[PDB]
Amino acid sequence: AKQSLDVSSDRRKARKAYFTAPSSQRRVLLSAPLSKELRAQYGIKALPIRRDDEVLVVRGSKKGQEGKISSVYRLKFAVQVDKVTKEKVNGASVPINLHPSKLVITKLHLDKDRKALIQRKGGKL
Amino acid sequence: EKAGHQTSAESWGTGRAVARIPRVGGGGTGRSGQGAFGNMCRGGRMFAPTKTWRKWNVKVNHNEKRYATASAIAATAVASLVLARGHRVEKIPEIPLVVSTDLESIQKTKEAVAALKAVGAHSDLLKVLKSKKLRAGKGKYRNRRWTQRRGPLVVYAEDNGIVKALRNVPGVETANVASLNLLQLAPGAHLGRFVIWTEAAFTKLD
Amino acid sequence: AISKNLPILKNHFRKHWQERVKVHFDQAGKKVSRRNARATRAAKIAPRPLDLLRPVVRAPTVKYNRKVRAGRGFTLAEVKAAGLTAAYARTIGIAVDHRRQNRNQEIFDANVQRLKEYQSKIIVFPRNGKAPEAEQVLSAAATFP
Amino acid sequence: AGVKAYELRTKSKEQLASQLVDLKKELAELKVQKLSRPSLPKIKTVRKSIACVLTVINEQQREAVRQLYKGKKYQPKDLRAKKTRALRRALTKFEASQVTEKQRKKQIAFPQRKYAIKA
RNA sequence: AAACUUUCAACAACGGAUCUCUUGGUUCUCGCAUCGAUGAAGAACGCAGCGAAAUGCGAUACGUAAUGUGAAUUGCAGAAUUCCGUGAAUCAUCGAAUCUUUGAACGCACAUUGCGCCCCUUGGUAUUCCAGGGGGCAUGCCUGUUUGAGCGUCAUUU
RNA sequence: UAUCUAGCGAAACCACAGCCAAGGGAACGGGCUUGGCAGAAUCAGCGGGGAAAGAAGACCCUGUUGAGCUUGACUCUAGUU
RNA sequence: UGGAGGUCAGUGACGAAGCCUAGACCGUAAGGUCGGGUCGAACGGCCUCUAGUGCAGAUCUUGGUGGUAGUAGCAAAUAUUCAAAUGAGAACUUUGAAGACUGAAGUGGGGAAAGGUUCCACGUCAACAGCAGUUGGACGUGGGUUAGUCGAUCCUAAGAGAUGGGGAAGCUCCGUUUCAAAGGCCUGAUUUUAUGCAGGCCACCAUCGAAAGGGAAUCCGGUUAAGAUUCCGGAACCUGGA
RNA sequence: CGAAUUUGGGUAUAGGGGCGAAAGACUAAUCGAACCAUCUAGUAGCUGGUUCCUGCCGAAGUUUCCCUCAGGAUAGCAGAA
RNA sequence: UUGACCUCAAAUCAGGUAGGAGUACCCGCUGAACUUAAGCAUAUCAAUAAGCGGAGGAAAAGAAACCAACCGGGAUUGCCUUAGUAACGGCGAGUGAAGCGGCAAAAGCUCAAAUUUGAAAUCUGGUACCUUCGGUGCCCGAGUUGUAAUUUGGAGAGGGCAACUUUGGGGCCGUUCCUUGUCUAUGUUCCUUGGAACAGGACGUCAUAGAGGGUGAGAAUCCCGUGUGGCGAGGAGUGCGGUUCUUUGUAAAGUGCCUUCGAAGAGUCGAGUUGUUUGGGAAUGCAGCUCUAAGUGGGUGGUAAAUUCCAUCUAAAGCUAAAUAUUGGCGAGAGACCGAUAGCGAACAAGUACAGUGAUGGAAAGAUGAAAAGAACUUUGAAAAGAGAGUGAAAAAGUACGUGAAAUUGUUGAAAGGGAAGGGCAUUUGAUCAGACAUGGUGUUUUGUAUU
Repeated sequence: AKQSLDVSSDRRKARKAYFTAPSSQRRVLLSAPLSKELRAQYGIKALPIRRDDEVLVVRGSKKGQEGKISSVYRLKFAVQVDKVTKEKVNGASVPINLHPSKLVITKLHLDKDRKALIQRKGGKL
Repeated sequence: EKAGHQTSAESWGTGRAVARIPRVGGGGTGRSGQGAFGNMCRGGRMFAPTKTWRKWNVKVNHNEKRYATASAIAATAVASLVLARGHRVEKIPEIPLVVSTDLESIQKTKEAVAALKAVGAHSDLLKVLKSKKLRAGKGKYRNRRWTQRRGPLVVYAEDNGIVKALRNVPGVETANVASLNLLQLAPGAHLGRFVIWTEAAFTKLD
Repeated sequence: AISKNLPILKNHFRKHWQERVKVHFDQAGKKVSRRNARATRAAKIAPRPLDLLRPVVRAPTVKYNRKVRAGRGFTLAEVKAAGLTAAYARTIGIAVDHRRQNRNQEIFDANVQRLKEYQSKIIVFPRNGKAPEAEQVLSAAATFP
Repeated sequence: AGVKAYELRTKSKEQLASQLVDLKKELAELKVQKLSRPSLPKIKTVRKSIACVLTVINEQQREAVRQLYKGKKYQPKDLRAKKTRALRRALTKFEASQVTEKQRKKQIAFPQRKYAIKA
């Protein structure tokens, strides 16, 4: 159980914070976990998702489906990945939103900020 | 205190073929000419509004409290009442169950669960774990979402990590012999709590 | 309005008492805050004992003539008999009462002995010394019951 | 893209004025284009650039007058602290700490002693 | 045994009850002290590539500056070589600015977007007239500066 | 105009409803008792009845409910002397 | 019945709550349990605790819905008709042809207050125009109001109202010239000065108050989807300055 | 129907006050004291309503006093322990 | 002729300050009535509502002209108690404190009245610098009708002797905490249902972490977080051991005997009336008017007045944290609270739409689905729409969307019908339905005799 007096166990307060979190807090919320090989390589379990990473959907109707994120809809609290779409019967492709907690990352789009983030978290590269 | 009274309603009286209840007036709203100031009216105050100076805490005689605590302790000793309360004590070699300074000075929750398995409260752990269920009311959004049974109460004399280990252990509560609350010595006013004592706890009970 | 055999009651509730109701829901919170403030003051005056030394004083009236309790401060005559000054005693934490008078030899002797015991029981650290921490006690009243 | 404040600070005052006038000219031309065209955000970009240039000019002028008034009391009211009306009316630290000679001598002679009770 | 009331192993209507839910209220407790002539609170106009409302902001107008994070915003477009970076963001923080007309509201007035005076600069072959840009001009009190008035009153003669 | 059509389309009122005679009954029944009788669905009028509708009778009485006004009622008061 | 402490390691997405059901069982009853449909996420029995806990009425509150009832009625202002066009559709729109009326204290042409875009064009009929609508003061998108001469602005009337000053505990009241020390323009000395200057006079003794009172000055012709004494062309005038 | 006329605009008079060629008239459909908010959920011996079942027991409209007579206290009748 | 002083002016003179907002609390002024008294006028409501002026984070009060009558206590404030008491009250209705006692918090003090008189030693302002919440120098000015030091009754001052004791500064290393930032555990392994596993079933792992929330259903282990711990920045700032550095040297304070003194607040105390107020009653406080003091005097000592004592303080001047307050502002944690006619009026473009000239009044209004995947396409129709399709787990989720009650309607259909219908007892007829004969029975001709 919680021990600090600065953390609330209120369902309404938690839902308010979740639904009204800003863009950066939302990025932290849509943090996603890495794959087994990625974790063995680096030493990190989860990371905030990025646009150009590679993700393997491992839960839902599209379980075991590989792709690369097309956008990070923080407003919609999800990520949109290419090759994972729906075919509108007029013959159109509409992106399908998938939760980063339900996906897994199989490749990291590494810039120097991400490398520093891995170093801070305790990775080894 | 001002709910239902934030209106300037005034009764129309008789001669207008309506009940004499006060009516918010004015015009052009739909609220105009509408009943107010009454428990029977929509938007009015309730009958006998709830007040903060109601009695919430009730005084109790100290001797009555101590009598109840002693009766709860003796009911814990009584083996049939523990089964009646449903504390999975069909495997305990005998009640009361006494453990020693190893459990008193235990430090990790893994070895806490191991000691509980050795003594026989692991069945109570499973009872609580499989009894955790959703509530059947408005407490779910009033911060009482889940309900579960009560596990064993480990009572000690000195704190050396036992409290933390059995604190993360589900269901199990911990107590000092000095306090020995009736609130868990007889949860739900039902006697026969499953209590795990230590040797120092027994001597301190003496 | 009046009825069968009952005591005549005088309930003074013909004003807006409902506006003037104070319910002490904050009993536990006030106790916690008082303990926290005591701890904070003790930390702020870490070597000092959180309390001034009060004298032994006889209760005024004939109902409490038998009992003795704590006064406000030591008389100037008591301070002189102890052998120091009022300002010095105030600095070292002896409560000093200017308006009290000493007309009882028993109370005079008891308060002088209290002052002597306090002086032997305290250690005034020098201004520019080594600062020999002395394991503060938290109640002069408890130290000199 | 939009001009950046660091190179705006590097450039001089005549360059800043010329850049501002060219930005206004480009704003006018782009606004005629907006009148003639459905939608375009280059107008917002140009407005942002104009705001950047104007704030750089303002900050450099305020720094110049601040260095002019440096070291002397009676600074312009736009340069002194904006903390709070009550705080500004309130006594300064020196004024609050000021004590009389009598109280100073009393405090010097009889400070609060650091006594303790052990034995 | 036609048309015209009652009840459905029955549907379809009208209507929005019940059930389930809740970024909302209501009470309790704890911590803190912070509005304004350095122009507040409140108004009125306006500001977005597509906004009417709401949010935010003030002609630097859904924002500028600085710092932190790090790659978005997204309803549709738009500059993705800014994406290994002095750097996206309807992000967070927030210390520099901007802050239209008002408003205690302050040049005089105000059912006027009315009417003045002073200083500087520029133009009209101009100290006076007109126009443009910039800076000002309220009252009641306190300390000080200067200029004064009073046979109120001292030093008491060309 | 009413009337019949096409289109449009309310409201008052409504315990349930709607045939009488007598009886008794809160002493003037649509219902109760006794008898007369009694056959779908209806249209235009009509003003006997529904003690028809409109309004918690305004006449009268009660209330230890008012208010307007008056005075030689009780108690005060501005002003004035 | 809504919540709370225990227990049933109770029921449940293989279907909880809820709702419907001249289907069943149990209890004298309050009601409980089950069968069948709909439904998709929570809920119940037992021992206790607790209360904003049970509706047929209160000319009860809010909301919804009936009979009346396709009924009363859509009857003042003399009045409409023929053809064509457009349109899915015309008693209602447009055009033409008739017949009429207002009959110059108009059903005409402008204005004040008020309204605020209702003006105009192009699309356009879901709602409104108590019938209809292809039309509209409706809906959607845009366009439109141009002044030295017309008004405001200036003056003061009835009156309002700061200042000096006096009341009032005070919000504020009186008072408008009264018991106030109430004050701005000319040839101007002509060159570092300066409405400080060798100079001069007074006496309304704030301000607001009229788009009908007073008042400086513009007319004609043409022009637009809409503006014109405002635009254009011509011909003038007044004020201020030089 | 040439005037004690009719009328627009601007003004002044504000609630126990105004205004009234006088009707208790008018004072924003409100006038024998406007309207708005609050005190205020004003008071009411007086009307109206007062929500589940079953079981057992089960009345009074009478005494005395009361500005008491539509109400109370009191005794009586009734229940429970 | 020229300088002053006093008083009063004027400046768009130099520099400042006040207004207004805000009411939850605080300090006052003003101030009702409804109501109760079963009527009503004193009374009560109430020293309240409304109105007015003024602050702060608290305000106010506050270190006795106190309480007491005791073996005395010892600033103020608050709580428990005193106590529904003493007392006030058409002595009716009603109202109604204070001392003591226990506790929380504790903080003490400083001006006037003193000749510095061997030196106005004091202070604002303008200049010039500096280490700028200020310091130093110089010069105007204020001020002798009094600015410093010295004293505040608890005392204290001036003199004659007495063994003594205590230092001064502006920046850091860690210090309640403020703004905060970052890192640190463990499955998404396998089968079933499902659209989706977050459900069920096996195997696990972590746990000072099984609080909470989100993810396509009830998730410790999927994510954020939670627990314990590290670390990094920007501060108000004494919680002091050491700090880069000259010696403040007769220099301030305390103290022991004596001697002389010992200034102490005036239209104020007090008194008489009037009004209000109080429990204060021959008058508790406040205020108006009249009179008007004194120096061991003056005030109080709850019965008015002499007279004699005693006790206790020292007014008419002033400052001060804490304990206390808290329907306002900012931040945070919760509940046996309410759950869209409830809860604030407002869960939503709510003080919004709308009404009134105005003061002011003031609503209604939440839910598709996991995801719009929001119905491509064909056909009828002028069109709206329909039919067929299609998406979806579901279209019995299609803007009028979670479920979709009742009133009130149209239609599968069933029965009834001479100026009502409905109901009870009892059968009949039609429709429909539960209960009950494999039940714990024969020992062997039927069998599907460890199943009987």
